[PDB]
Amino acid sequence: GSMEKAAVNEDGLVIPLIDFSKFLEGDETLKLETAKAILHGFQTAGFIYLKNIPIQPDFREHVFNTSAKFFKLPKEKKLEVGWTTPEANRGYSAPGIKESYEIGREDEPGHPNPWPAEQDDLVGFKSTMNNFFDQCKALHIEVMRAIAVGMGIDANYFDSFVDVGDNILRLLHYPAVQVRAGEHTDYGSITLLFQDSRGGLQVKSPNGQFIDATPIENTVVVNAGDLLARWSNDTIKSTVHRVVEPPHPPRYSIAYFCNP
Ligand SMILES: [Ca+2]
Repeated sequence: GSMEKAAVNEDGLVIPLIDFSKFLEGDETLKLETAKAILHGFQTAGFIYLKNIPIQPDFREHVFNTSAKFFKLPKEKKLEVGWTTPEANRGYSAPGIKESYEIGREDEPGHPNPWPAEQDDLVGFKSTMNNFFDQCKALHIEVMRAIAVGMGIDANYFDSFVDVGDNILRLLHYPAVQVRAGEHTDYGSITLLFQDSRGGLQVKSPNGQFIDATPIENTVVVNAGDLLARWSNDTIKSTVHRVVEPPHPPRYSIAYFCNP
C-alpha cells in the first residue's frame, strides 16, 4: 500500500489507487515503494486503479469523442470494416444491445486493421487510434515493469513479451438503451479499462459478492488476467468480474487487452 485512499473498500475487497508518476519519475526508494504497492494490489484484489498516467486527460477525452463519431456512422459504413477472423480480432462487431470496434498492431502479417473511410469529421480517426494504441502499449510495458520491480527481479524482464505489441484496443458503445453469466476472468497479462462516468464494472469480493468498481475521473482500471497468474504460479490473482447496467443515457468505454 501507499499514501492514497483506496478506490474501492467494501466487503473485504480493497482496490488501491496509485499515483503512477511516482513509479515513472520518483527516486529509487519512491519507485520501489510504488512498485510494491502495485504488486500488492495484484496479489490481493487482482485489480488496481492508476492515476497520473502519461496518457493525458485531454487526449483521453479526444479519443472518446473520436470513438463517438465512429459509432455514429451509418450501419453499412461500420459493417464495411467488419470483424473477420478470430485470429485477426480486428474490426467492427454489431449487436449480436451494444457494438464494438477492435484495433490491433499495424504490422502483423496477414492481419491488417480494417480502417474506415475518412470524410468530414472522421478525418484523423486512424492517426488518433494508432497514437492511443501506442500510448496504451507503452503503459502496458511500464505496468509489467512495476510488477517486476515490485517482485525484486530485473525491471526489463517482461519487455520481450510485451514488445511484440500483441494487444487489442477495443472501443465499446452502449446505445440508449443487470447481467448474470457475464462473470469471467480475463485471459491475458493485464487489461486497461477507461470507463465513462456511469460505470458498470463489478469485481467479486473474497467473501463472494460483486462490488461496484466506482468510476473515478482521470483514472485507469488495471487488472491481471490468467496468463499473469500463470506466469506468477498463482501468486497474482486473476479475479472474477463482470459488467452490468448501472442504476439510461448512452455509454462509452475503452479497453486495452494485453496478450489476449
Ligand atoms: Ca474482463
